[PDB]
Amino acid sequence: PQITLWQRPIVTIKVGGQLKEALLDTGADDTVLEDMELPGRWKPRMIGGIGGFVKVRQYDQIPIEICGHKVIGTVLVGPTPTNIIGRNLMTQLGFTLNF
Amino acid sequence: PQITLWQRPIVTIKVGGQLKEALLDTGADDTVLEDMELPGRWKPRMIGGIGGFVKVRQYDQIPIEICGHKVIGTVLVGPTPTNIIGRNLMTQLGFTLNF
Ligand SMILES: CC(C)CN(C[C@@H](O)[C@H](Cc1ccccc1)NC(=O)O[C@H]1CO[C@H]2OCC[C@H]21)S(=O)(=O)c1ccc(N)cc1
Repeated sequence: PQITLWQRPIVTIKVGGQLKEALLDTGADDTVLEDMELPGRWKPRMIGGIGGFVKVRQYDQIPIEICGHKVIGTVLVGPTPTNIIGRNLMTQLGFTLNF
Repeated sequence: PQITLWQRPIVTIKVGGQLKEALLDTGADDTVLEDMELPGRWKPRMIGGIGGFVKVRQYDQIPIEICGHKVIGTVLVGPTPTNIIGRNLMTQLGFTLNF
């Protein structure tokens, strides 16, 4: 499908048995979700956003359902203005930018 | 053209007489560039993201060349860690996300 950008490109995700909304974010290398419970162990990760650097929780190999597709990969959990699906998972979906 | 997301989608822009590299950012509502001077009036603004908020100056109706194409719109200028082309300008090039 094709998604224009007059409004935020928000999609429904299913992660950790929870239905949420998230921003398709080509400016994000990594996927960052607001605080939630995920299984398994996490490791520390520091990410640099527009406001500076933040400690987040890195969970690896996490199943997420996005746009009718299952992806599996690294999900960072931490204080973010909004859930963001970064390039690590958008590539799993085969997203490209087109003009 | 079609731009991959395996790497950050960076493109060359021309703005304020100056050539720069910028991140195509579907996750960014507005275009924000690293501190520079732009002609005309501006209004102070705060934008929030991963690390918190940054204070920027908002210039309206600023001409920018992106991917060889001339567009106009709002440009926020401030202490962002990188130049970001937001949705407000990407729409004007008919940019879409496709999968
Ligand atoms: C958090 C989003 C809702 C908004 N951010 C846009 C987003 O694309 C930023 C854009 C961005 C890009 C680089 C540096 C700072 C901000 N990326 C980002 O925070 O990514 C972090 C998560 O993965 C990592 O990969 C890149 C940085 C890390 S934002 O930069 O804060 C932002 C907010 C408002 C406007 N107008 C413009 C930009």
